[PDB]
Amino acid sequence: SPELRKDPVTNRWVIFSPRPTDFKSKSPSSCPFCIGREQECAPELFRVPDHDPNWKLRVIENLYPALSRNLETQSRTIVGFGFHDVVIESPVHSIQLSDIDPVGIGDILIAYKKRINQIAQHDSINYIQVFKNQGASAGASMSHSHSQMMALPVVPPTVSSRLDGTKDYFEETGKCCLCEAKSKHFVIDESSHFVSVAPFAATYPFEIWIIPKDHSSHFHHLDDVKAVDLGGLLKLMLQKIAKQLNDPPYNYMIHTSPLKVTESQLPYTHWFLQIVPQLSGVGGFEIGTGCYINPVFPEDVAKVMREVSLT
Amino acid sequence: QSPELRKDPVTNRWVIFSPTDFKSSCPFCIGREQECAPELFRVPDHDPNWKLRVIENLYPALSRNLETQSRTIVGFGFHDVVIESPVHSIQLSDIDPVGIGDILIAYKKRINQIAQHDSINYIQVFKNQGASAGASMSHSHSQMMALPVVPPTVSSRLDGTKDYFEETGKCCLCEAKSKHFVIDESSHFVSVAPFAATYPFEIWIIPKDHSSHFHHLDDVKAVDLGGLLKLMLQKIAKQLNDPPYNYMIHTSPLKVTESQLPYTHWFLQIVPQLSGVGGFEIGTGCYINPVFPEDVAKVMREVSL
Ligand SMILES: *P(=O)(O)OC[C@H]1O[C@@H](n2cnc3c(N)ncnc32)[C@H](O)[C@@H]1O
Ligand SMILES: *P(=O)(O)OC[C@H]1O[C@@H](n2cnc3c(N)ncnc32)[C@H](O)[C@@H]1O
Ligand SMILES: [Zn+2]
Ligand SMILES: [Zn+2]
Ligand SMILES: [Zn+2]
Ligand SMILES: [Zn+2]
Repeated sequence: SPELRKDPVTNRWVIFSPRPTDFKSKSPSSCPFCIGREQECAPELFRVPDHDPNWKLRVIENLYPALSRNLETQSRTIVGFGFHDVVIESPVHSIQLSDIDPVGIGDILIAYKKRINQIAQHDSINYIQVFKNQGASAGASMSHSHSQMMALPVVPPTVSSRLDGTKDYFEETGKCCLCEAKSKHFVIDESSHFVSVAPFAATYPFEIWIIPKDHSSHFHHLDDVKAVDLGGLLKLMLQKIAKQLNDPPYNYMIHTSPLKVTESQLPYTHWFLQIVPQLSGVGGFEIGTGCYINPVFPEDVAKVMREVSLT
Repeated sequence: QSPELRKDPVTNRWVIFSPTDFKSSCPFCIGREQECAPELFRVPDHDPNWKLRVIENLYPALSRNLETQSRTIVGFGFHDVVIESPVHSIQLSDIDPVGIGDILIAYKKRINQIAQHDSINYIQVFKNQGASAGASMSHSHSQMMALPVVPPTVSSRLDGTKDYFEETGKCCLCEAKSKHFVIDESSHFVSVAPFAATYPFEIWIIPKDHSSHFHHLDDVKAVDLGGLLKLMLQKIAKQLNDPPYNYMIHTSPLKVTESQLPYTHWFLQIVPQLSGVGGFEIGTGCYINPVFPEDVAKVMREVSL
């Protein structure tokens, strides 16, 4: 039977309206991002290893940026100042992120952190969205493995909503709701520093959140040990998704603190990584209301995903 | 042109603008009624020769059987289907303004039935046309979903329009002619490309009178709206090569307070389906719109039918 559920992190109701194990995907050899072709890319910010011609990753400016870094002094309407960068995740054209080894994924995570720390030097930036698209229908335009970073001059709606809901919950219980993840959501897998779950009031079917076990407000406070540990758990979730759902397109999104987060917000602000496989679309109900309809309960997603074997 | 962020009290969120070239028998058929979930009413009333029918959805997202039961709440609600034509190949926009009016008056009838239930707080009337816009059936139809809660866009709209009214003493949709980019105008309605439109070629149809509730619509305004809706849908079809689309009626919460009425003003939103989203939108709840509403209005004002 259908149910509405709410969670402080989304701060909204979702409708659950249902077999879970019957859910499946319904979806060049070179390119400018390939090693050797660097002059065909927008300006480089840095690579790993540093200035090594034999690079493992590169962070570059987006050639078609959504926001303009040249509008900084200019700052109903505000100017479209921001940063839009691309993280090229492999020198090799055909390797997908989930095929990269945990240490290599750790290096990407650490590169997000290095770049965030660079952007955080600009007072005009209020939030940085790190995200990945895999698959045309999940918004990828390039087949080569990569992810993107968009730095914004405003705190966007999800972040505002999250701050509001987590604050209300903290005032109500004295607790950070993500510190309570193992009792509040449905655990899937656990690594040394992170736990993956099917979110109690998940927006999307087979949505998974990977959540630091320690209270951590900022993604970019990640260290190298946590990075490789997170890399391994991210890899695992992506490979279980790819097996269970027949390699669907997907997106992942890092949800982190605003750059000007206040001391008072710290106790209930806890970063996490959201993975959303693309399984279904929306129509007029969701557009009209901002309420989603999820056909699979998280109880059931967790059961399924815990039983996934990769051998 | 140069990117820009824009906000509107109605959405109460920033959108990033970052830029004429933009482009895209069954069980509901007259003679197949026993094959549907229970009929609620039809038009003409009890006429075997129906022009529209309002039925229960066969696969409802919320359960009408959970009313007595009501971080979790029971999935009580009403999920209904409005069948807009007895004829299988007719699209909504092909219907004459009066017939579209009838459909709008039927939405009104059904809202007033639903509003008799204290457990309902908001009713979303919406249409999907085309598989990729969420349609599962090609016969012309729209839907209504009655909810036990006020959903996020409605809460956001109430907040944003409240803020604006507190700062200006004005209802922002009452000023639509000076705030938004006018496309067409009827006797009681105006259609605009919204200043801070979420989606490329989004169009709002706004009542010119300050009207808080859709369902206070009368017969004259229904036919007037019908003709303007038809005009926008036909212009969209022609300019954008008949894309799939959605429309959504934005209206007041059923338990709206007196103090909310001065800045609460219903409207109808039309979204041609032209593009999709990626991790930026999912992560932030901020959209990126490739066409300024200035350019949309200019293109749309020139469409010849
Ligand atoms: P994914 O498909 O999520 O995003 C790809 C982004 O890469 C940008 N882009 C395309 N081509 C180039 C070059 N040559 N250099 C730098 N950036 C590039 C697109 O604008 C996408 O946003
Ligand atoms: P559109 O494609 O937006 O939505 C169609 C809705 O109609 C419901 N439905 C399908 N078939 C039937 C019957 N035989 N009776 C009543 N309702 C029906 C689908 O569940 C869609 O919600
Ligand atoms: Zn390549
Ligand atoms: Zn915490
Ligand atoms: Zn039919
Ligand atoms: Zn008004």
